Amino acid sequence: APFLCESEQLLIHPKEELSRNNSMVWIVNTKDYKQGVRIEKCLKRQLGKPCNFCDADTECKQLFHYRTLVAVDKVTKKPYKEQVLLPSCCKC
Amino acid sequence: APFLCESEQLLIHPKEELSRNNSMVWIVNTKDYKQGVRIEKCLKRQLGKPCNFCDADTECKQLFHYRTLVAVDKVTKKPYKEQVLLPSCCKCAKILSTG
Amino acid sequence: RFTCPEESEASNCSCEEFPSKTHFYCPDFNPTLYVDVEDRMRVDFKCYDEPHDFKSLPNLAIGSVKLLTVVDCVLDDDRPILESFKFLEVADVRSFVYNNHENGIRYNAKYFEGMEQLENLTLARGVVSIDRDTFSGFLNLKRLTIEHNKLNLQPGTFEALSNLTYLGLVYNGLNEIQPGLFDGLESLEALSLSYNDIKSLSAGSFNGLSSLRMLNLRVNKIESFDANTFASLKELSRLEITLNPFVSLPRGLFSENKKLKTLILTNNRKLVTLPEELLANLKELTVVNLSHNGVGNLPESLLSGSSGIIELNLGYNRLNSLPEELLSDQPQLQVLNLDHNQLESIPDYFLERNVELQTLYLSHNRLRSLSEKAFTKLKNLKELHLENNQLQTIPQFLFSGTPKLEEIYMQNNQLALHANSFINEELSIADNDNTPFQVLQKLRILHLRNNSISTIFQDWYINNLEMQSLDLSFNKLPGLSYTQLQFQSNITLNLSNNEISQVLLIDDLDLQPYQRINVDLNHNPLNCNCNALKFIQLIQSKAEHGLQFNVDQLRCSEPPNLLDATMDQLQTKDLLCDFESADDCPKDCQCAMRLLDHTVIVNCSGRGLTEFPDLPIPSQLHEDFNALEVHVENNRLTKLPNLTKHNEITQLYARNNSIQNLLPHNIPSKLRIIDLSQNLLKMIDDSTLAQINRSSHLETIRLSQNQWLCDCPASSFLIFVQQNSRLISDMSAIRCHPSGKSLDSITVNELC
Amino acid sequence: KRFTCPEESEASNCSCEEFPSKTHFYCPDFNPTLYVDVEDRMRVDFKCYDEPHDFKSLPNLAIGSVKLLTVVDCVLDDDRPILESFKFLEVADVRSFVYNNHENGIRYNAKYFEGMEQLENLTLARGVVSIDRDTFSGFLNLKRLTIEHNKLNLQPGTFEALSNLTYLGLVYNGLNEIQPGLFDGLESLEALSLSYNDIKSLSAGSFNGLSSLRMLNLRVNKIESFDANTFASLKELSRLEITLNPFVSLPRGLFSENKKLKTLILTNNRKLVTLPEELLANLKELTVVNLSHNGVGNLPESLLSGSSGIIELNLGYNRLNSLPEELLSDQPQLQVLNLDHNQLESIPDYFLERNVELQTLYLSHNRLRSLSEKAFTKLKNLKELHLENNQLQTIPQFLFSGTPKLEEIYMQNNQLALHANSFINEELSIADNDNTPFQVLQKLRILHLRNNSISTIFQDWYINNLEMQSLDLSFNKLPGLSYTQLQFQSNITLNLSNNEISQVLLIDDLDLQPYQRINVDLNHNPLNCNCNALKFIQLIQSKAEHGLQFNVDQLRCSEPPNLLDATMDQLQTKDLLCDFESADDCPKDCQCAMRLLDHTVIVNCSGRGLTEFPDLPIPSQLHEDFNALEVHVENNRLTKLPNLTKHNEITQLYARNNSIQNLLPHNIPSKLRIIDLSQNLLKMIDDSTLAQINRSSHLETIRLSQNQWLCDCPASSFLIFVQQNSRLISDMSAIRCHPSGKSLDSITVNELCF
Ligand SMILES: *[C@@H]1O[C@H](CO)[C@@H](O[C@@H]2O[C@H](CO)[C@@H](O[C@@H]3O[C@H](CO)[C@@H](O)[C@H](O)[C@@H]3O)[C@H](O)[C@H]2NC(C)=O)[C@H](O)[C@H]1NC(C)=O
Ligand SMILES: *[C@@H]1O[C@H](CO)[C@@H](O[C@@H]2O[C@H](CO)[C@@H](O[C@@H]3O[C@H](CO)[C@@H](O)[C@H](O)[C@@H]3O)[C@H](O)[C@H]2NC(C)=O)[C@H](O)[C@H]1NC(C)=O
Ligand SMILES: *[C@@H]1O[C@H](CO)[C@@H](O[C@@H]2O[C@H](CO)[C@@H](O[C@@H]3O[C@H](CO)[C@@H](O)[C@H](O)[C@@H]3O)[C@H](O)[C@H]2NC(C)=O)[C@H](O)[C@H]1NC(C)=O
Ligand SMILES: *[C@@H]1O[C@H](CO)[C@@H](O[C@@H]2O[C@H](CO)[C@@H](O[C@@H]3O[C@H](CO)[C@@H](O)[C@H](O)[C@@H]3O)[C@H](O)[C@H]2NC(C)=O)[C@H](O)[C@H]1NC(C)=O
Ligand SMILES: *[C@@H]1O[C@H](CO)[C@@H](O[C@@H]2O[C@H](CO)[C@@H](O[C@@H]3O[C@H](CO)[C@@H](O)[C@H](O)[C@@H]3O)[C@H](O)[C@H]2NC(C)=O)[C@H](O)[C@H]1NC(C)=O
Ligand SMILES: *[C@@H]1O[C@H](CO)[C@@H](O[C@@H]2O[C@H](CO)[C@@H](O)[C@H](O)[C@H]2NC(C)=O)[C@H](O)[C@H]1NC(C)=O
Ligand SMILES: *[C@@H]1O[C@H](CO)[C@@H](O[C@@H]2O[C@H](CO)[C@@H](O)[C@H](O)[C@H]2NC(C)=O)[C@H](O)[C@H]1NC(C)=O
Ligand SMILES: *[C@@H]1O[C@H](CO)[C@@H](O)[C@H](O)[C@H]1NC(C)=O
Ligand SMILES: *[C@@H]1O[C@H](CO)[C@@H](O)[C@H](O)[C@H]1NC(C)=O
Ligand SMILES: *[C@@H]1O[C@H](CO)[C@@H](O)[C@H](O)[C@H]1NC(C)=O
Repeated sequence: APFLCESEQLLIHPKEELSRNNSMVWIVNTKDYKQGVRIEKCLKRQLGKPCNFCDADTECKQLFHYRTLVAVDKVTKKPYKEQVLLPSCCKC
Repeated sequence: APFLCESEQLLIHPKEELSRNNSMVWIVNTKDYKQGVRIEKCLKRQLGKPCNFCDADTECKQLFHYRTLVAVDKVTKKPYKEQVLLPSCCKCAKILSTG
Repeated sequence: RFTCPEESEASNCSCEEFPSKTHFYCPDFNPTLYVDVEDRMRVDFKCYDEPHDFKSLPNLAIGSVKLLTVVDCVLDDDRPILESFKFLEVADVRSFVYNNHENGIRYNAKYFEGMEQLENLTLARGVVSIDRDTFSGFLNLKRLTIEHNKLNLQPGTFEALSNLTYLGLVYNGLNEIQPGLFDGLESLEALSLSYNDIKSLSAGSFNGLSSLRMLNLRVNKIESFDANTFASLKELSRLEITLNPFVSLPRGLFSENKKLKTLILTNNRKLVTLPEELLANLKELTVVNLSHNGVGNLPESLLSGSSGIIELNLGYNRLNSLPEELLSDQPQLQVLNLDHNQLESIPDYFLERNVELQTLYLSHNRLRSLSEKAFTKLKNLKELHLENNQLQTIPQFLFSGTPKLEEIYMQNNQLALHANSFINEELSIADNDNTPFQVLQKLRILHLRNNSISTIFQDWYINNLEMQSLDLSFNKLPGLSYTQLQFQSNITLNLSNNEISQVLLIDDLDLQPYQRINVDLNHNPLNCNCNALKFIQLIQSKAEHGLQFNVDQLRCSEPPNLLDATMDQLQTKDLLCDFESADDCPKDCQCAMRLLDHTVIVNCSGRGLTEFPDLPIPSQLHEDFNALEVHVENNRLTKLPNLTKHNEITQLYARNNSIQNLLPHNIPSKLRIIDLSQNLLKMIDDSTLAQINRSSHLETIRLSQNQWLCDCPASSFLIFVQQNSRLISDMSAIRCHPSGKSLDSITVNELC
Repeated sequence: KRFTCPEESEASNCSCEEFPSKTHFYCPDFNPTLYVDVEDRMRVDFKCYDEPHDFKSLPNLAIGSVKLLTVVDCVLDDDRPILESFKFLEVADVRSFVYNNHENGIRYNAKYFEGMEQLENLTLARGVVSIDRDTFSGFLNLKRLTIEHNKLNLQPGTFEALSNLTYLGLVYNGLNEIQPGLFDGLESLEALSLSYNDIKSLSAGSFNGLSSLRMLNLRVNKIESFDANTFASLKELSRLEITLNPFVSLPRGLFSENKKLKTLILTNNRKLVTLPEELLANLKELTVVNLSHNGVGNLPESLLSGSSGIIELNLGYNRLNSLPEELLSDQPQLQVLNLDHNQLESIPDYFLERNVELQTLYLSHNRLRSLSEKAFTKLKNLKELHLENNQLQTIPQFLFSGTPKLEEIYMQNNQLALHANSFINEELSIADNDNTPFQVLQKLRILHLRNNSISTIFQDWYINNLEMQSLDLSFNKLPGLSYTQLQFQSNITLNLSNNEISQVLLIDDLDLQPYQRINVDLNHNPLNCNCNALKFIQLIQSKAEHGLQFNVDQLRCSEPPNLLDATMDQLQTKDLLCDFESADDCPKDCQCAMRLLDHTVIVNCSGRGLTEFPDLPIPSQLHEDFNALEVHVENNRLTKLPNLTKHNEITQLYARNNSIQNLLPHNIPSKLRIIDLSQNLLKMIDDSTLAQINRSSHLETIRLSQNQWLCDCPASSFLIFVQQNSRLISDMSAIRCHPSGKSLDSITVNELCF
């Protein structure tokens, strides 16, 4: 890991998470692994872990990103099955 | 607070060709707006290699993110699968000197 | 030193103006011979007269210096070169050059008395009938060259001088060979026999060459060989074969040598087949080229046992199919090229055997398609050349195992490629077209100037941030939009001669700072006006932007009025089009309803009947602009309808017609252009003066073809037209019915 | 050859995902916990991000013999072979192994790797507990070994089991101090680096087998002192790099034996203000070295000896004070030097000239005030100089004698007066060019003279140097643009920002060179656009084509009163009136504003001093440079006018604020056309007016105002005729008959007079 902070790379198939307050669109009929995203998770207590080889005021932080959609899956109410508001890379 | 490897994020407009809406009528009505897609890249000084005020690392690299957008194979003909990438984030990674 | 000889009674001299050199006009007693001399470069002279008479020359010996005479200046036969040296005596210079042009001499040992020790030797156009004698005194000899000559060689002629480092025999047209001609020479490692006609390679003809390293057969009409020829020469390093009309090699030809580094087999069309295991375990072999050789098909076992190959080149060769056992023995390879070859289907399980291959060229092959498994174990590619290879499609996971790529030269494509949708099912994802290009992160250069590109893919400006140069000329791209341009890099683009029918550019051009993008648009059937006005002003009167457009050879196509018209001379004021399909116009005329530059336009000049309603179907101006114009002219209306509720218009036209009065209700006050010209106006339109109003829009009444009644009643009409004559577009046409003359010329005293 | 998952359908979990990239695999399907990625027989990258993903239930996977294996924090068996633990994986002969754990530190022994010995690149991180020489003993032909972030301590004999290993490196290992022989058994150690380890101090006993060492790097190892021969114990080291370490001083002659050293780096050596003399002497060779950012106080007279010449030898940010001349003596050559941010008022010159060959040098951010001539005369090889941020106000007449072929110079934040006569001493000796050393500078690529007391601009430089493309000037003392400055025939870029520019003198510079893109910046330059700018105003007014490019929006003319803070867009070139406005003869109550474009002088008076204003001195043509004229009498009652029109050189009259009481066509000028004639009183007319009325000179516009008119027979017909030519009449109704008030057309005259 020639990078700054330890991180976790996961490929979870999320069940309920939305940019708005409603993930029910994705709580029904996602049982054939319709989607999978290589979500990166920072090391536990990222704030308590400033980057190695440095002592900057900015320690490792994890940001977010989105992915909307229009695709028609095998369920009725799927305005966009692609997940939005997803955590992003960890860096100082 | 500023962070190492300042990077520029962009909302790219989705496909506005709209199957060439000028196929049968040539009066545009595509003036609306859609959420687009957010992509961040580190072109600070065209990827200024020393990525931080803290220095101690003169190289930061943009990182894609592959997503397995399908395993359903709902076509009922084949196990259709697909991987899609995009430069989701950029980060600093130290190198190893010759010495 | 003696670069400028002195002038004296016995023999004067004249040193020409040269530092450390001199045009030796020293004799100067007659312009019979002119000499050119440097400190050590040359002493050759323009001996105009064939008889030199060096005795009648100042005979200025300066000792052994590397300068010599080679041109046109000869001596009589049976004479020691010292007699030729009469003008300048030397002490066995290691450099001797001479090029006999007029004739060819036996070059006798008796003739060669005065120069014996030598390193560099040159003979030219002669050396006929020379014994094994002249070589005796030429000790420590290293270099010998033969120009265009003609003589068969006696075997073992040069046995005295085994020290010759370099040999030159080219242009001699060497007829035949003998196993034993050169066996008295061991230090000879440089050798070339181009411009010769050696029929066959005599068994061990090159024997007795202990240290031979360079061999050059370049222009050598040879068709027959033998393994014994190269059996004894294991010390040979690099060999070259060129222009030899042999059909095939003997088996076991090359395994004898070991330190074979480079091999060249260029230009042997007769060469059609190769013996199996030709390159049997020669690790020294690094570069081998067989370009432009009519080789039929490659035998599988050819390169087993050798892995040091770095460059493998086949050139324009007739090879058809490749056994998989050609990369097996060569884990390390740098460059591979198979160009202009009838090969049509690369075996899939081929390239796994190497990792470090860097380039590839399959130009003008017949590659119907490519398998995904080809690129499993390749992480060094920087180029790729598939120009006109009969491709049809690209496997989606073609570049999965090739991320190190930098440039693709797909180029001219005597073939087709559906570049519309890799994945467009109901299950498809609109994030990015799943083209194999997403993997190629560091890709920078790509060309498809001939392929059947359906359209542009998004990922190029998304997943390929290193894109620099791209061409799509002579392709099949229908349209273009700004959303297909967000590349954020200085990229030149060539889309000319593509079927670009229309383009859509937003007026608010957003660019990354210093984003110099240049696009070539010429010979594209471009529809105009429609959604192009923003683009039109973007290109026409383009002041300064990061976007540049090679549009010199472009012309409007769709608008018949603007047929083939240059865009630069064209302007949006000329541009209008209609694609809303509304039935608003009465259809009894031209009945425009188009949007002429953000302005609804109506042109009912199509033979409008008299008293035809001006606006039988006014536009609601929905989703558009209320600026409206009406054109009903050239139409006989001796009386207009002159009745129309206030309608959002700014422009009216009525010519080749007439009027008798006007209604204030008929005329909205948002009007700017009212024609009322070319139409008779005899009667005094008194109500108009009542309806004369300071309208909001810039009134431009061109009241013309009027023949009023110049008199006291409503004579204030002159005051009306004179108080604001700027509004009055024309006053001369006002020429009263009794006296037809401009009203301005008629005063009140004339009126009353 | 190819690899496939045996039974992907055996369990609902443990789903297989095969691509040409890698046979991706993970046991939990929708939310994987274990992860496995093998590409092809070369690299098996996998992880177990959580303990419950137990390898005990993991299905056997026919892993081929790969050359690289990576394990990321996966659960590890206890005192058992790694391969035995991973019986479900069948990698036969792996060549390199990696391990990194976010938790579960483990004591290390041989039994963990008894099956894994044919390996070259072993590396552990974050979990090393104890070595005890057990594991490392049973290895053979190891290529690289690395430990990282483990906070561990070692016995000296631990590594001595394996004598030979190409490379070893320890980072964040948290060693208190090096044991005297910690890596004693080293024979093949080409390079070792201990970057992050707060070592207490160094002992020579820790250094053994030094022959193999070629490189050594230190980053943050918080040491304070060193043994007298710990580094002198060897010479085979080629590169040495120590940084960021709290050592206050060094033993002298610590590297005399180490004569085979090539490269040394000592940067940000905090708490280090002084160095021992002769320490770097006898250094028979050295490729490069930098000692910057160390704040070294003072140096020995010649620290280095024995080396034929080094390249960098930089000491920037070391805030040096005194520079002995005796250094550089051992170095006949050196490429580049930097001494920025050093308390240097003036270099002793002979130290500098000691070397002849030289590339770019930097002396900026220093307290440099004086510059001796004899510092560069023999400096034949030289590149750009970085000397700005120095208290410099004078320079030698010709100091670039060694290197006339200098390319760039950056004199900023200095106080170089550089007046024209400041250089030029013998006025008649030199005429075109002052004795600026620019004559020596036959070329100068880029010059940075912004922020300096630039009193004078020198056009001779364009002749002194002919290779000049980007000139940097700001905060300069130039009063205005200089004549004949565009004459360089090259794409010079220039800046005039925050420079006291008031007038543009470029009409004498008006000359266009083919294929030239000249550039100037116009920022915070107090332009007085009143006079001598109209030609420039129009030149910049829609400059369709010009070799010179401007930055006008950054400028705004302010000096003229009305043209205050007026950028060009605000500015209208037609209102530019020359500032002097002083014919020295115009009335005090009056003003004379000559218009350059109109060739006229605005004769505008003031004060309404008297009704009978005498005629202005029209014959004064402003030194014959303005023949045409314009009379614009402002705020004045008028009764006196030029009888017989002694001044025909005017076509404009104002009559503003006039109290008129008379009229005479002879009094009315003929060539006068544009006459406002406000505040009128005429109730009559003389028929000779039309005879005088002839608009040949210009449009005879008239605007009768406040006018009492008596409409009667002679004047009515006259008004009819004039209305026939009413194109020169401001308003017909302006007649407005004082008794009645009506229109000329409405009235008939027969009833009035019959
Ligand atoms: C006979 O001809 C051979 C032709 O190769 C001469 O060998 C080479 O001659 C050159 C100059 O004549 C020698 O100088 C070389 O010049 C090149 C070009 O400037 C330079 O790059 C080399 O570093 C070298 O200075 C060269 O040393 C020599 N030998 C080689 C190339 O192996 C030979 O000198 C000629 N002898 C006589 C007696 O004429
Ligand atoms: C693409 O083409 C553009 C032309 O529009 C090239 O412009 C160059 O852009 C860079 C930064 O993007 C400029 O560097 C900086 O410029 C500013 C102002 O000029 C200066 O103050 C900075 O110190 C720095 O030098 C560069 O000057 C500019 N060059 C021009 C306008 O001639 C750009 O190089 C091309 N390539 C890319 C990757 O954008
Ligand atoms: C175990 O460690 C050794 C070093 O002790 C590794 O050998 C080195 O491997 C790297 C990359 O794997 C090589 O880097 C490449 O070198 C070529 C040489 O020209 C260069 O062109 C490339 O740009 C790249 O830098 C390096 O050369 C190589 N060492 C030597 C002496 O060749 C070895 O790879 C490690 N084991 C594994 C499995 O990686
Ligand atoms: C340290 O020694 C070398 C590298 O310096 C590594 O290779 C080992 O070299 C020794 C010779 O000093 C070999 O011992 C003998 O080698 C010959 C020929 O290889 C063999 O026929 C004998 O039976 C005997 O083994 C040793 O085998 C060889 N081992 C390997 C794995 O190459 C050595 O691995 C380094 N490390 C150690 C712990 O020796
Ligand atoms: C020629 O000289 C006369 C002096 O008689 C100048 O007249 C002066 O013009 C200025 C123009 O700024 C007047 O100031 C402004 O006047 C307007 C008038 O309504 C007022 O609204 C503003 O608030 C401001 O006060 C000034 O009053 C006026 N003074 C007189 C005595 O006439 C005239 O401007 C000169 N011509 C030039 C400079 O071209
Ligand atoms: C080839 O070169 C060798 C030397 O490289 C020549 O041998 C030398 O001959 C001279 C002749 O008198 C002797 O003085 C030397 O002692 C000899 N040296 C060696 C090493 O043998 C040999 O004569 C040359 N052959 C020729 C010119 O045919
Ligand atoms: C551009 O592409 C076209 C077709 O895609 C090429 O035209 C012909 O293509 C067929 C394909 O089977 C060939 O058999 C013909 O020989 C081609 N004709 C010619 C004249 O080449 C055309 O060659 C391509 N042009 C370029 C410059 O690549
Ligand atoms: C110019 O140099 C002076 C010298 O002290 C400095 O104070 C100033 O900040 C510099 N910059 C400007 C814009 O004056
Ligand atoms: C200077 O700019 C002009 C265009 O303004 C260009 O033609 C010329 O080539 C440039 N100068 C050089 C040396 O390139
Ligand atoms: C001249 O005097 C009149 C009379 O009051 C006044 O209305 C007018 O404004 C004055 N003109 C000027 C320029 O002051």
